[PDB]
Amino acid sequence: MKRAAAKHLIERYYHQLTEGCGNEACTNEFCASCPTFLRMDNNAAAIKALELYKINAKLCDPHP
Ligand SMILES: [Zn+2]
Repeated sequence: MKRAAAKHLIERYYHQLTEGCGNEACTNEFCASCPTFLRMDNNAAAIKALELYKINAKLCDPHP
């Protein structure tokens, strides 16, 4: 029943709030490493990970 693909998708949103997406040039309010980000808790980052997940908002995919 554990959806690994879904859990990691949520973890990419969670990573997006906690650590960001690495790039300096990101203008996403729902994302760290962006000027528009306010420092939230990891509990709040996981809550907002689920919010952005279910609505399928602007996710920053890791593309080297
Ligand atoms: Zn970003």
